[PDB]
Amino acid sequence: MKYIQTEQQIEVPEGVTVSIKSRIVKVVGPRGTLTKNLKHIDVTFTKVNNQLIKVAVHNGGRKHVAALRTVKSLVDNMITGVTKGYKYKMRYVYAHFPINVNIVEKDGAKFIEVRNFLGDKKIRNVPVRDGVTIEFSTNVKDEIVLSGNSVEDVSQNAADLQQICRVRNKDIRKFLDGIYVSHKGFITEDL
Amino acid sequence: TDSIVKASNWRLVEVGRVVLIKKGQSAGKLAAIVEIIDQKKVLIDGPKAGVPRQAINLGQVVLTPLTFALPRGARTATVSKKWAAAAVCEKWAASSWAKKIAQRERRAALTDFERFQVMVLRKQKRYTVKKALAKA
Amino acid sequence: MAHFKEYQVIGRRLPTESVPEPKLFRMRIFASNEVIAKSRYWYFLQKLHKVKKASGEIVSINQINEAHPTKVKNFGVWVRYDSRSGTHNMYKEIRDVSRVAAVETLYQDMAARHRARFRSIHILKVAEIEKTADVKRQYVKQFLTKDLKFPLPHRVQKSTKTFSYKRPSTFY
Amino acid sequence: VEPVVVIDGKGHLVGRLASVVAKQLLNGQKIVVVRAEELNISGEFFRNKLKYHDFLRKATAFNKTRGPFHFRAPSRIFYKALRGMVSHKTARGKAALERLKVFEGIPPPYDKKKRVVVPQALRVLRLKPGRKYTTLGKLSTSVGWKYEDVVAKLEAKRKVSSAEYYAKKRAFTKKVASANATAAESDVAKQLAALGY
Amino acid sequence: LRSLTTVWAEHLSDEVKRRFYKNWYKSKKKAFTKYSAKYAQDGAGIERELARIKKYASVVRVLVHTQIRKTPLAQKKAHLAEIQLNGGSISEKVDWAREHFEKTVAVDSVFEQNEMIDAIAVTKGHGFEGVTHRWGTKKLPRKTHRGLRKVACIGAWHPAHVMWSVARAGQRGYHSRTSINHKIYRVGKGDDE
RNA sequence: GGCCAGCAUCAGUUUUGGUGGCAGGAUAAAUCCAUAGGAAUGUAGCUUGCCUCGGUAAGUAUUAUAGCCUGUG
RNA sequence: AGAACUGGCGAUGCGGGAUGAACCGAACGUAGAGUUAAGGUGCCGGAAUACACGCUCAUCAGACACCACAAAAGGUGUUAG
RNA sequence: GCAGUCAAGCGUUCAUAGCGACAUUGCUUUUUGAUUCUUCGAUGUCGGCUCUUCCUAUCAUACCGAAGCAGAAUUCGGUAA
RNA sequence: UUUGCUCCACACAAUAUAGAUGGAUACGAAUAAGGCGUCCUUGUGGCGUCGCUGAACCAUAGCAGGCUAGCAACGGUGCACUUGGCGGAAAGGCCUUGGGUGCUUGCUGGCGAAUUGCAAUGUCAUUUUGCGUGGGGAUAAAUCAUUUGUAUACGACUUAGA
Ligand SMILES: [Mg+2]
Ligand SMILES: [Mg+2]
Ligand SMILES: [Mg+2]
Ligand SMILES: [Mg+2]
Ligand SMILES: [Mg+2]
Ligand SMILES: [Mg+2]
Ligand SMILES: [Mg+2]
Ligand SMILES: [Mg+2]
Ligand SMILES: [Mg+2]
Ligand SMILES: [Mg+2]
Ligand SMILES: [Mg+2]
Ligand SMILES: [Mg+2]
Ligand SMILES: [Mg+2]
Ligand SMILES: [Mg+2]
Ligand SMILES: [Mg+2]
Ligand SMILES: [Mg+2]
Ligand SMILES: [Mg+2]
Ligand SMILES: [Mg+2]
Ligand SMILES: [Mg+2]
Ligand SMILES: [Mg+2]
Ligand SMILES: [Mg+2]
Ligand SMILES: [Mg+2]
Ligand SMILES: [Mg+2]
Ligand SMILES: [Mg+2]
Ligand SMILES: [Mg+2]
Ligand SMILES: [Mg+2]
Ligand SMILES: [Mg+2]
Ligand SMILES: [Mg+2]
Ligand SMILES: [Mg+2]
Ligand SMILES: [Mg+2]
Ligand SMILES: [Mg+2]
Ligand SMILES: [Mg+2]
Ligand SMILES: [Mg+2]
Ligand SMILES: [Mg+2]
Ligand SMILES: [Mg+2]
Ligand SMILES: [Mg+2]
Ligand SMILES: [Mg+2]
Ligand SMILES: [Mg+2]
Ligand SMILES: [Mg+2]
Ligand SMILES: [Mg+2]
Ligand SMILES: [Mg+2]
Ligand SMILES: [Mg+2]
Ligand SMILES: [Mg+2]
Ligand SMILES: [Mg+2]
Ligand SMILES: [Mg+2]
Ligand SMILES: [Mg+2]
Ligand SMILES: [Mg+2]
Ligand SMILES: [Mg+2]
Ligand SMILES: [Mg+2]
Repeated sequence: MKYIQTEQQIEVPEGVTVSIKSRIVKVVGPRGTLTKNLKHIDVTFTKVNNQLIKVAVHNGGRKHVAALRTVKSLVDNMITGVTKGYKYKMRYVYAHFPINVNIVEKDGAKFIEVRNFLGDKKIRNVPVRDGVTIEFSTNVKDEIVLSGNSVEDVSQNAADLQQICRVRNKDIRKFLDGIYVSHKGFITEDL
Repeated sequence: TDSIVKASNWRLVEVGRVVLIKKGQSAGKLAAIVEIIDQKKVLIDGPKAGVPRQAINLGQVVLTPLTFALPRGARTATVSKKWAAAAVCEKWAASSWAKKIAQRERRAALTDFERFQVMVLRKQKRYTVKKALAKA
Repeated sequence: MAHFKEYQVIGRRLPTESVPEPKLFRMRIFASNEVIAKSRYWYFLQKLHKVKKASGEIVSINQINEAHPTKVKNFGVWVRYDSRSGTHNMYKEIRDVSRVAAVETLYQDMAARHRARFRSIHILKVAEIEKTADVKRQYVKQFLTKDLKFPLPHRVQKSTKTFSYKRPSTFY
Repeated sequence: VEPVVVIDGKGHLVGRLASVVAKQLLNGQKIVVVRAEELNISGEFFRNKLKYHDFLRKATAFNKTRGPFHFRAPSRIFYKALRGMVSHKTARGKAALERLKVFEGIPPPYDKKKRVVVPQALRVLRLKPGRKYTTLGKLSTSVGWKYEDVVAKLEAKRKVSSAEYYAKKRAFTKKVASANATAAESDVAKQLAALGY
Repeated sequence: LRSLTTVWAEHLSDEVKRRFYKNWYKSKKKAFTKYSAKYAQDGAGIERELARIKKYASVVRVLVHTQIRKTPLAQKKAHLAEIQLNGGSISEKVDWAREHFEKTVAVDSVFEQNEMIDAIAVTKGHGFEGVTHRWGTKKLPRKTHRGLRKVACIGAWHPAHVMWSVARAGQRGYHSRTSINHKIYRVGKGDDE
């Protein structure tokens, strides 16, 4: 029934300075900076003060309005990603063959290199994305940890690795083997 | 490092926004948006210009950056009082828009002779400017 | 069916020697002319009374102009309509400036949303909604909210020549 | 209006650009169309991708030579949309087509010549904002067109030169304005005002 | 891709010049005689052609020809042909080729031992051929009237046309082939028992 | 006066404009004026609570430092 | 495949339905000017890329009677009840 | 001939893993019928041989989801000619 | 083979024309955003301003535009020369230098125009070609036949021959 105006709020912290022309969004804070392109969406941004930004949609459909929030969402995560940052943890899972994970580099690469998945003589590889950084955890067994400013770039790099160890030709309820995302969070602690 | 969010600052449909009617008996006249009917229709009134109080489709009007104090749903007299009060007419008068419309109306009303003398003048201007444009 | 007028029609059953002065009934009838509106009158009457045009007479037909033609009003609207499968009662609310305007959009809205052609619709009641917050359907409440304003973003000028030399601007 | 009309294709709708081009031709108006690779088609990329493959499968069974021909290049796609709007087997038909010329990118003469637009085919004016659409270049490159990268390359290089040309012109028209301003307030200037100039 | 110049050596072996003719013996052999002039003037107009190549030119090929007289063949009339040049940089490429005008290039400078090369050549000819050997069609049975190196059904009724796919008697041989992966077991050397 | 035209005044047919006088109707309905009554998507003022010396908010408050609605004439 | 009443085709062109015996419109001497029917008016192609309100986005959308087919049953797609 | 909808049952238990009564909606035109429109001043029958191409309602091969999938084997489904 | 070819020049002659009749007047990019001006900290920056159509801009007066004088300017423009430079996407065009020369309706003058008879496109474009003249430049080949066999039904292919 075309909603005459619906808007959202994008809160801004004491560290960052988001800036937006056309619909190119630059969020810059303590942890670096990310930018993201919203042209595909038709919303209108409005500064109200260095801690508040409104985003709104005039005379819109359900599908339009529905994309309003996901823009508030997307831009939010740039702000938190540049303040706290993101840290996805995955823990290996195997009932006999010790999944063996390593980091390698051909032509200035950084690749997540997986060996012995269910024993596979095959050597699995997953590129490390730029933005994302990866510590094999001391003190926690078979834990891999991916971390960066972009939720979408760490989550995806996580999901690349988890998937590359899918199981074919077995009852995948009994063959639960894999590398699985085991915790999603922030980098800066206490929060 | 402040923040810098663009703007995109539209003219708005609102009580007391003046619009230039673009087709119809009225057309070329200004008038005021009184009440507001739906997303596509508004109630207008332009006493100072002759245009009858009426409903009209926004599509037939063009919004202008001009605005004044108008009680929502205020009747024709009230409309006229406020308007003259706000001096909207000479405001619009002084705008480029209106000065532009005025220009093409004059151009359009020229005698063949007047036209001929417009040329003699351009030749004349053209002479001393093309000169200017060559001494610095 | 067209652009409407609203008529009072008054018909009354040809008198009989034993019953002169029959009862006199009125209907407000929306139609684009009186030939139609009289026809509609007889339609509905034969749906209520023992009569047919044949045995009745019209006494008067009068057009009823909007009381306050340049005042904006929230209308409640009451329609019985026929669908492909069965028939249905319905309540719509229309905001415009005359009952005649409103009946014109209703008829469209019914055609558009429900594929109801004119034959298949009965207007049961059209009445002005006095106190707001008796306005029910939201697509109307939206337009009753204090100091209301809105932009018309993405402007489109109708070009009058086939070629333009600019490259346009949907600014506004 | 003019001996030749060069149309910058960028931001136009194939079938609407086609439709107006056809008529102009049939009325004697020579047309050249540029940047056909920046042309649009309503509808998501994929759709028109399938639409194209539909066209792909039709051929003369006994001899795929005599059968329908599948031109991949953006201009050639365009011609199809256009040619189909011309009784191209009349002589009158061939006649008109010949006043037409379509081009991916903007090659010499035309770059220095001015190009126009056709508002009633201009996507940004026609399509409901929100709807999905397609660029010719991506479509064509997806069905065999071999030359997207080169055109993009040559153009970026063209666009460099032209952006000089403009800055240079913009520079000159600042002076011209400056010259004009000193002539403001002259008798002759107030007079021309008085007559609408 | 389009060719935008050809710059030529000054002196041209008769062997190539022969390729530019259908009737050597009768002919006044005037080929390239004006072109060779372009060198006389300091260099002037050949430089700018080389120059031209360098400024533009996305690829560069060299025109080489064979020394058919060093070959038992009767055929006398050499084979001229363009070879793309893949070492570094456009500029160095035309520098290289300018250096090798008239100068002579060796096989061992293009192929090494055990290298995989491909061979591009026109197949041996056989002229008009029955459907049976041209397409490897089954022989028809012995009992058959009017011959049996044929194809019984040249097509179904509709589409009412013989089709491009079915086998027919035609030329066989004298075809171009690019066939690949031929390993070099010897790179021979003429001055060598 | 042979051929073919141009314009003027007319006639038949027709098409397309400008403009004048009238008749209906709720003797249009409205706007407008006057007058009575009213309300809120509540104007002034007043209260109260924060709030960078007032601006906001939420309360009263029916014309005040905006106005509107309804009937009657 | 077989009856009833009418209107038709057959015996009949002309405009429309791309096409077509029977549908729509309209029935024919030779012509001029006007107006229309059925049907149309982005381009093919004469004729508004007219006006107005909605609805609909389909990784096999839909697109005008006769007519050149689709059903039960489903959808937390969207719309109004 | 092939494919559905409802779900009483079947399947230790458990409607729908895999099946599915009573009903009921369809599709297909390699069944056979019904018709008799075209060919009776003639359109060469059955089958095989040969050879091409097309359809998909997929037997195999590629990649997938599901299982009353532990493994092996198999079954159901998808993208697929 | 009867002085043939080519480029520039003008001349006559033909032959045409899918349709001259002031000017195809060059950023790019975005459209829920931009152009321009200005400023600065040169940025997704500040400030001003514009759109709402090319209905514009430029050009436009003179026998289809004749013959002439002068002034004020030092500008504009046509032309052929000349300087330095840019353009390969189909560059085959663009820009800059310097003297020469024409015109200038920037302003002010002297003459001319009729009878083409009250309209009759009233002829001002550009295509290709042919033939002499003389201003530069240039002096081949292919085919048949003969011959090879890396080819071939015939043609064709591929060799060879002062
Ligand atoms: Mg499985
Ligand atoms: Mg298994
Ligand atoms: Mg009433
Ligand atoms: Mg060259
Ligand atoms: Mg043999
Ligand atoms: Mg064989
Ligand atoms: Mg063999
Ligand atoms: Mg065979
Ligand atoms: Mg026999
Ligand atoms: Mg005559
Ligand atoms: Mg008359
Ligand atoms: Mg009148
Ligand atoms: Mg007020
Ligand atoms: Mg009938
Ligand atoms: Mg008969
Ligand atoms: Mg008939
Ligand atoms: Mg017809
Ligand atoms: Mg049809
Ligand atoms: Mg057509
Ligand atoms: Mg037309
Ligand atoms: Mg029907
Ligand atoms: Mg249904
Ligand atoms: Mg539904
Ligand atoms: Mg049951
Ligand atoms: Mg169970
Ligand atoms: Mg049970
Ligand atoms: Mg069944
Ligand atoms: Mg069967
Ligand atoms: Mg039969
Ligand atoms: Mg027979
Ligand atoms: Mg026969
Ligand atoms: Mg026969
Ligand atoms: Mg036969
Ligand atoms: Mg097929
Ligand atoms: Mg299938
Ligand atoms: Mg179980
Ligand atoms: Mg699947
Ligand atoms: Mg196949
Ligand atoms: Mg296929
Ligand atoms: Mg012609
Ligand atoms: Mg601005
Ligand atoms: Mg600027
Ligand atoms: Mg700025
Ligand atoms: Mg301009
Ligand atoms: Mg002169
Ligand atoms: Mg004079
Ligand atoms: Mg060209
Ligand atoms: Mg000569
Ligand atoms: Mg032999």
